[PDB]
Amino acid sequence: RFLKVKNWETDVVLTDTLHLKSTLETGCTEHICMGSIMNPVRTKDQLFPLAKEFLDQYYSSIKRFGSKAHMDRLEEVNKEIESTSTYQLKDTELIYGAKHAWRNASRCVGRIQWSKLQVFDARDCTTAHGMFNYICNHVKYATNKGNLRSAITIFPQRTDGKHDFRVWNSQLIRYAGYKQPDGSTLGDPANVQFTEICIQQGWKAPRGRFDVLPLLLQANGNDPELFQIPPELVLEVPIRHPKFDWFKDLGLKWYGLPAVSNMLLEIGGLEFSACPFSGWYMGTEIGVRDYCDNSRYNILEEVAKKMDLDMRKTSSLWKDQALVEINIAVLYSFQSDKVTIVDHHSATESFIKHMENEYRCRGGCPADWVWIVPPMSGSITPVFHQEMLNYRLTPSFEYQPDPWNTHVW
Amino acid sequence: RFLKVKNWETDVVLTDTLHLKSTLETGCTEHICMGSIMNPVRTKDQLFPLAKEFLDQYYSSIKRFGSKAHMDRLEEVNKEIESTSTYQLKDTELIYGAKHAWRNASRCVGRIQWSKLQVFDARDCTTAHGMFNYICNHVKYATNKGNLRSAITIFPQRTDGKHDFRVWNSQLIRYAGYKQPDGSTLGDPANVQFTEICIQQGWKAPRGRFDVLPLLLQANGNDPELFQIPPELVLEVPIRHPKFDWFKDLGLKWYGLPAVSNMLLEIGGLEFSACPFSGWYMGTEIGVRDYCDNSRYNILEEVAKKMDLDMRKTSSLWKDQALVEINIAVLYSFQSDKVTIVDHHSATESFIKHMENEYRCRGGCPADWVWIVPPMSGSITPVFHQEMLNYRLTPSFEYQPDPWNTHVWKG
Ligand code: HEM
Ligand code: HEM
Ligand SMILES: C[C@H](O)[C@@H](O)c1cnc2nc(N)nc(N)c2n1
Ligand SMILES: C[C@H](O)[C@@H](O)c1cnc2nc(N)nc(N)c2n1
Ligand SMILES: NC(=[NH2+])NCCC[C@H](N)C(=O)O
Ligand SMILES: NC(=[NH2+])NCCC[C@H](N)C(=O)O
Ligand SMILES: [Zn+2]
Repeated sequence: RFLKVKNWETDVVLTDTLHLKSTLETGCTEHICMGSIMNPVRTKDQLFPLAKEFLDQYYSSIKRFGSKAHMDRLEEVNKEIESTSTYQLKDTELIYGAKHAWRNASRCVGRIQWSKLQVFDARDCTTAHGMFNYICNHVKYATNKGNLRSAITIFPQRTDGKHDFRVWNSQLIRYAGYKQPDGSTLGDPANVQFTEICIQQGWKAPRGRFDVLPLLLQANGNDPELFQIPPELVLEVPIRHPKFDWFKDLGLKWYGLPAVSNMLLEIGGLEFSACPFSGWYMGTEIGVRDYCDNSRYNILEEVAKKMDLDMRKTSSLWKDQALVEINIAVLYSFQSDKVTIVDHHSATESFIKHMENEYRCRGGCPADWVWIVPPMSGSITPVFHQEMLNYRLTPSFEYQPDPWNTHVW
Repeated sequence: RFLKVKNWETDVVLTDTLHLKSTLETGCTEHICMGSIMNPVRTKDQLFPLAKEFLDQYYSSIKRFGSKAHMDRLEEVNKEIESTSTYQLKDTELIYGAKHAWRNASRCVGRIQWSKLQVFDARDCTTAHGMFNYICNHVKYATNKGNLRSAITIFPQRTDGKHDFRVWNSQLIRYAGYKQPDGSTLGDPANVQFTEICIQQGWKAPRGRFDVLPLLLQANGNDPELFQIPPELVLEVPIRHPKFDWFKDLGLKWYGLPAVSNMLLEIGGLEFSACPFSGWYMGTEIGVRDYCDNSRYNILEEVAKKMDLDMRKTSSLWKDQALVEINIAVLYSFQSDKVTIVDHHSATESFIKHMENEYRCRGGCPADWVWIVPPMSGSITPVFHQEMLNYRLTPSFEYQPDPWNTHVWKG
């Protein structure tokens, strides 16, 4: 019922009570654990409950739980649901809902910043051009000349599943992927399929290695449209090393604004299918994963060669030596160009602090160890030795089907 | 019910059917996952089934399921159970049980070697002195002058829970740790408490930074006794770096035989409380955890100083650069002395093949991602990108409370 988590390095012991309020499922059972599995239209009777659940916590957060205002709202929404078969959140409810969806994101190590989220209410949007205007404004505001500020833009909620707003890109900004005749892959293998759909829709693919993909926007269920993000808005960073000057020769560059855009935001039962959000990078995301994953830009060997490391045997740890240098470079290049970025040590230390804060001020913090521990130097970051309890609270960010496997043209 | 796991790096999908034969719990519910949590006497009544399930799996494996020998053995066991409230395994079943406990250890990345396990039957042992002799033979056989061989020694099973055999050591070979009055710690911080017990039991600690702990053995529920492992049997490796001539001056060295000795081996419902086992090290266990955890030897700083890295700001990744060098040194020192050891790239690569093989020939491979992925360079090793299913099958290795917390002293 009441659980405890121990940090095996500091012997600290936090007591979790927040999970008692858990709602969704975890994908696990007493028989089997799926902790390492990537991913283990509502009716009126379904919505009333969710809505009630949300308002209670909302009014409870503003210290007016069971007030008249509280009861009034709950009554108004219930009426609206019976009549319209859905409802609209007050601006204050939206902001609270969004900030809390981020607060509950058990896979985000950067949640200590949760309360500072800038919310852009784009619920009055009606067309894809409108979406393009809203997104550009978001990118600009968040980039802030390098002094990144977290943000989220919320388009209209779902109604009947046939008038959904969606951003087909998985991130507002990403590099294109083209399968070459060589059999190899040019650019970013992760977006090969998305790139094909752009071309298949008209994009004039430049066929380069780091071509900023075009936004593909779907408004009110209509077919998606293309737009090219004002280049002057896409801040980028050329990657160099603070010692190896041959580094710049790999011709590597990465964008400064990470902005996940394919997720679904759920607040009080309502579903916001187009809700791009952004913060700033933790070095390892680019350095370790985007650059070295075998299925991404896989630049380990090349960097290994340039370093003249004995790549004859795995035990020389040449892959490890190289991995470290690529990550020093990334962090280096960003800090030099003066763009916000955080290293895995600093970030994890912050998350540990945030966890303790959460356990005392809220009674817990759902965390997914598998995703919290960085992809490099795991055990030398504090979160590795930190036991975690993973559970699903709402408001939340959910995964959702890539629209192309769903859109009825 | 069939379950599927994908590898996000090779898109290869596998199907798990083996989880259907899972029995024990996982600590998890549909409302909460505890996959990152360290750790979430039997009666005739409950023993009959456990014995039957075991004999069935055993007889199926030798391809004699349903045979007369299978049926007689099953009748033999039951008569014995209700006759004596327990039963004795045959040598072959014991060997099979041990090998499968290893095969089912979801936290072990070295399982590709499960079938080559050397099983030593010490079920005829009656005293602590007897246990010590058995333990010396295991260390000697397993070490094999540097060419390590996996092995396990199995002492008498639990009967009434008052006559238990236990190896109070957590590993047969491990360095002492001593709390200094100024708060610091000399030696290995992980063994401070056990070291204190050994001293209290009469051990004359030389108080150095790498003193091999004495064995503290409990036979048939009696009070534990001390034994010094013959020094000529404890193989050690001086730690030096292939290019940093100053590394050797750090005074570091490590033992070559990793032999966990505090677990419990469950086979056919029977409980073996003393079952030390050993294989060989994966570099990271020593170079990442034993040397760099802040709660172990914590040498990152010193190594860092000598290399003169920018230790002013973590964003220089100085910790990360030192970690790599230390692990390179560990792998290099063992290889030079010709002491079996395996780097994490090779072990995880090997474990991924074993796992695929296991799905194909067994219908699954229970695995704990949290423990399989190495403590450094996680995503550049194949297991990181591999979805896994964690569930517990028997035979199995279980945690058991430290004996000093439960032993009823005799004086
Ligand atoms: C400002 C600093 C931020 C940092 C350092 C941070 C860091 C991260 C990291 C390292 C992960 C895993 C990333 C991956 O491996 O793909 C993550 C996941 C996530 N973050 Fe954040 N984040 C930031 C801002 C945000 C914001 C503004 C939100 C939401 C409004 C958010 C919501 C989430 C969610 C839902 C996930 C999981 C996404 C998935 O499943 O792929 N993060 N974040
Ligand atoms: C062949 C050499 C071996 C290698 C390279 C290997 C590797 C490993 C590693 C790296 C771990 C995690 C270690 C830790 O963090 O403490 C592990 C866990 C484990 N191994 Fe092995 N192993 C070997 C042999 C064995 C043998 C012979 C057995 C069984 C008889 C075995 C049973 C286990 C079990 C039960 C665990 C989990 C222990 C726990 O929960 O603390 N391993 N092994
Ligand atoms: C989901 C799979 O186990 C594996 O692909 C995996 C594990 N942990 C992860 N953690 C983080 N932070 N990101 C990704 N992409 C991860 N991917
Ligand atoms: C049990 C805690 O989550 C943490 O201390 C933790 C995580 N992963 C591990 N993995 C391995 N291989 N060994 C140990 N000791 C580990 N310890
Ligand atoms: N720090 C963040 N907000 N990250 C969002 C996901 C970005 C993704 N992991 C990448 O490397 O591009
Ligand atoms: N590879 C093995 N069999 N390891 C057994 C556990 C050893 C433990 N990780 C140590 O560093 O001492
Ligand atoms: Zn679980």
